[PDB]
Amino acid sequence: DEVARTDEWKGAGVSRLREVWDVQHRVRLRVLWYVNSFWRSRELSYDDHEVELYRALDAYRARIAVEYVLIRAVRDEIYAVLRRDGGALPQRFACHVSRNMSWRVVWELCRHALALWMDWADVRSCIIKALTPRLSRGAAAAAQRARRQRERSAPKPQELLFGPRNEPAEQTWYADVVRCVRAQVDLGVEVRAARCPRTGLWIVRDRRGRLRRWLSQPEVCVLYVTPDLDFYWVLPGGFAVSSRVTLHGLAQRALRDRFQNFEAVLARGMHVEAGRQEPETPRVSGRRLPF
Amino acid sequence: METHLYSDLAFEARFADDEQLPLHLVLDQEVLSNEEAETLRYVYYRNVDSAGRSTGRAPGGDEDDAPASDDAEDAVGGDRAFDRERRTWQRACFRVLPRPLELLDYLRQSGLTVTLEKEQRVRMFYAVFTTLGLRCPDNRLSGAQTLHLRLVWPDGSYRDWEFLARDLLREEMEAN
Amino acid sequence: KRDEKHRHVVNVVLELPTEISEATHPVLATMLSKYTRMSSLFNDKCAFKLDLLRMVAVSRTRR
Amino acid sequence: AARRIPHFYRVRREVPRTVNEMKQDFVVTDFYKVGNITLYTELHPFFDF
Amino acid sequence: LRQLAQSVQDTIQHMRFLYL
Amino acid sequence: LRQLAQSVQDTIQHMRFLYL
Amino acid sequence: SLLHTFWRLPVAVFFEPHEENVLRCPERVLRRLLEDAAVTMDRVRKRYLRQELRDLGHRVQTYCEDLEG
Amino acid sequence: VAVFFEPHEENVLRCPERVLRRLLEDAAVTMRGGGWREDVLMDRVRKRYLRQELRDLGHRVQTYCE
Amino acid sequence: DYEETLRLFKTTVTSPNYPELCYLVDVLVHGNVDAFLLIRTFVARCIVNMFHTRQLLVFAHSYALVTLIAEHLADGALPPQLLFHYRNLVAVLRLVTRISALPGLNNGQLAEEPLSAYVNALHDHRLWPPFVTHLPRNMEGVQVVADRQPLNPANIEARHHGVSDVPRLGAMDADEPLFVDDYRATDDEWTLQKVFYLCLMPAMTNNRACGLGLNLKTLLVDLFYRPAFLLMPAPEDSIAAQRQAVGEMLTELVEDVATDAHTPLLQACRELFLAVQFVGEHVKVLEVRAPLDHAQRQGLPDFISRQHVLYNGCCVVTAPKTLIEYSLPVPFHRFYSNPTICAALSDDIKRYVTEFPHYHRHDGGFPLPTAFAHEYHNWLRSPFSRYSATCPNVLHSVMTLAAMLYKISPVSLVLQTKAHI
Repeated sequence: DEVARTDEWKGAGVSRLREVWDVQHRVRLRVLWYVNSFWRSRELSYDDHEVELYRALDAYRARIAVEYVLIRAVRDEIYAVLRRDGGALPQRFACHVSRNMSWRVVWELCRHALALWMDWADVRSCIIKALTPRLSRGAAAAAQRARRQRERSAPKPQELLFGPRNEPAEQTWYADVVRCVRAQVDLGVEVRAARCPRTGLWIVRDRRGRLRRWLSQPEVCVLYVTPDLDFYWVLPGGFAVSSRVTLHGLAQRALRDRFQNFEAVLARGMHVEAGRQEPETPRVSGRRLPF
Repeated sequence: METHLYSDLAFEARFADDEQLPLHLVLDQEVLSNEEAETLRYVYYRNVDSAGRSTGRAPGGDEDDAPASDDAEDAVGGDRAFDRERRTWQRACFRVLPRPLELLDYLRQSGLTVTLEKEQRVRMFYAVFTTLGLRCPDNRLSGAQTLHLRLVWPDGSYRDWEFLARDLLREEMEAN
Repeated sequence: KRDEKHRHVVNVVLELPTEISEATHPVLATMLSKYTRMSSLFNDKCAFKLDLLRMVAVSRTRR
Repeated sequence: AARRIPHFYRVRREVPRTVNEMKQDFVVTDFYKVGNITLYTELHPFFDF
Repeated sequence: LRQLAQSVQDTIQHMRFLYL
Repeated sequence: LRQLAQSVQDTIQHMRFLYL
Repeated sequence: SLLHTFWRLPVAVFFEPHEENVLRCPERVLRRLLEDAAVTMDRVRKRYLRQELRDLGHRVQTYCEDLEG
Repeated sequence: VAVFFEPHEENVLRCPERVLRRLLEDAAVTMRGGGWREDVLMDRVRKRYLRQELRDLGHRVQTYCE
Repeated sequence: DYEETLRLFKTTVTSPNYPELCYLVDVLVHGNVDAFLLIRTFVARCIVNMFHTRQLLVFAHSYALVTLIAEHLADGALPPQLLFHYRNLVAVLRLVTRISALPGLNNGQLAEEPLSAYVNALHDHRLWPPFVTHLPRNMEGVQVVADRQPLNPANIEARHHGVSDVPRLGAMDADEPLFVDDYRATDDEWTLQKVFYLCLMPAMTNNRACGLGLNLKTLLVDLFYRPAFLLMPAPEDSIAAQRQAVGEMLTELVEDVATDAHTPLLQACRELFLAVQFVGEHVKVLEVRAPLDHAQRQGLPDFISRQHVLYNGCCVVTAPKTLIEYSLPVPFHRFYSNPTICAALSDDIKRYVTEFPHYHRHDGGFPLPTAFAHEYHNWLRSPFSRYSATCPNVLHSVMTLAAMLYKISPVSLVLQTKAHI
């Protein structure tokens, strides 16, 4: 009888159940240990010197710290350009203002909101979420093509009179809303934005088109980031300070290890055609009989 | 249950090309919510080595150590960084049981014979049976390795849990 | 010498009056050994005073 | 929280009124009338929307 | 004869309450 | 035994020094 | 301190909340918000390390106590 | 009745008479070196692993003494 | 007929002259039996003397100082009418926990849970009485969170009494460890405590009770650091001589509330002083995260119910006018959050209520802090505090606070349907 490995696998049973935690002690998942695995019959050696654990903890520290050192770089850039201009900032966002108004207290509230936002930074925030489309698959040719289409010459009448017809006035902006009447900070916020054609400033609405109405509230402050990594930090009254976010003091494979945007493969219920309207999810559920 | 045997035999048959070792897991309500476990598309693991980067790259040196330098054109390297980042993950098998159960009584309701030292009758509302791989470079194995569990839902979002190799084999490697 | 540590933890941390001392109080003289093997919390006078309180409270019971 | 509870009232700004509070200041017979605002919240006798 | 190690068993959870 | 206990305690304290 | 505007003469407003935004803050309100924002605001690890050195000395005193038997 | 100003690209809010800019620079340089909010996570996991291994030393000193 | 004991209960919880010593005597005990046994003759005199000088009845504020009074003082220490009052109170509690479940239809467990734990949540172990002293025996489908993570690991709790345990007193203010009494509460006593702090007290206070915590570590070391305690035998020249002996804070308290003609003042102070070693900890608020039972987990499986509960604390009814500087209030629930008491204790609460005078209401409109304002995740929502605002002070109001807690589960449906309710 050439008896199968499956029956001796089951009848050999499982030795013991051992649970384990993660490093941050957030999840706690359990591990089985079957005796009839081939894990036993390879005769593995095992050892852990402490210097390797120290280097492992340092590498894991870097992997956790890449986001917060990016946020610290953002704060340093804010303070750098705020020292650089000399304290005089323009209004880059459309809001009607009054002249007789106390403005030193708005500066105090702006410093307060800046310290509060630095206290409550997280990996689920503006710059990380705006960075995730930049790490994608077709980002290189898309940015190259947008650069070439931006840097195209003035068209001659030949391509206007016989060539093909020519051709994104709104942008997908990401926002961190902080607020000091309640010390409530709001992290993952999406804002549709474009220019006001009557002037040269920006108009910020919802995806529904709400005309986002926190800018008139005197206590909030917002951080805006654009997909081309342009930077904005807007105190009430429409005045704001601008920069570029600088990530050049950071490694590349750390940025791809941490929050590189995901690419999916084909499972059941998915179109082998690329990009049609898919049907519903597979949805293996316990409410129904599982069929 | 049924995926653990198959992955055991698969890692046995694939052992000489990569010396991965099977790691049979169960996840429950302490990890992810039932709404997340009902639409869980697939899992992902990666045997990051002890001191450095990962398994899916060159051992010494690469072209990903450079700064990103804040450019628009090749914002992070280009497509080759995407290929290196996609290559380093491996897809583990996947089986989810979205009904409440007890693990030992489930395995005794299947053909297995659990002989635990004392009745640690664990109860749960939904059991997803996953099975990762962890590498040994030579036939020895360092405890300073770490894992990266990646759980993917079809919207594109994910979650990541990480834990070392030392706590995984704190007693079971010492039991052999 | 243990005398300097005993007088330190009594006169600076515990702040006892001079009429009660380590000879007339047996419970204090026993627990000085346990206090002297602890070095921190010598800003925390209240916890040590409460420990002396609970020791003299547990001492004078008929059980 | 046990020391932040006198620190919570260091503001002097109120919280807005919750919806489940707003469904209780109607009497038995006006609740079906249009003067109630929260009728788009009451959907099911087993849940709160 | 073996309480001498129970002493350090006491002091380690002492400093666990202290230091943590 | 006793020397084994003393040596394993001093070596484990030496490896306790490599957390902080 | 106070702002510096481009257009010299002021303009009255007629808009709605659903139209373009405007800063209209009464003075006691901004004062009270400044009060509420103002009022809402290691070497012990080296201490633990040095006390652990003292525990190391206590432990080597125990090692010197145990081997004499 | 209400009076206001229409926004522009040439209206500028000045520095707050450099009496609040200096405390802005103070808050800039008092937090260049401090809590980085990075090793706080390392602090938590080191404290927790240290507690774990110290309790393991307790189990070892309780059983191996017998 | 239980009207006289409930009339005494209403006139003794709304009376603003509660003996403030009897507030602090609960945090000395936590319902520990040996802690309570050493205060036996003290609370005997503190019952009968305080009742006969003032017609209100003592110790209604604490649950544990009722059941233990009813069982451990049944040896004829008190005149029998006060014993009959306390026995009538615990009999009311036993009556209404009989009425909460369905005694004619509750037999046999169902999916590792009792049949009665689905029909009414008062019998459900996942519901917690908001002033909890011990830990419940059932901790299977619940998570108990102190700072960030559940302490379902059972290794961040331990405590011992009378062993000079200094570092827990040094870490008394701390929050990541807590120190339980190493006695689980049985499910019968859990049900009874749930009834007493969810039905009886709020319906008989009309939402005017409140919860405060005593910063007791600094409170004992300036109350019992007199040399009359530190030098004690294992005098009485004048009464003011004994006043100067025990100090002024004690004789402001124990001037009449335990002063018998037989035992003098200093002996009564020593009688109270003889149980300091059951000190407990500082008051910390505790989060109870509970997924629903499988009868209700058919719908909304991602829902996690929040339940903010109080540990080592005291549910008061009056403002402690002598302990004003070593106390802190904790409004946390829609019950037990009365802003008159909190404004008389705290200062910034008083500024907040004299700024917003509309929040002086008792029917749950008083804004809890952001940790506690999770209206859509508690088990007791706004109509409970709405009903217990205008409730009458009759026993049927207690029973309709009780039977307003039938669950909505299909098991609850078929159970209360089959009894034609």
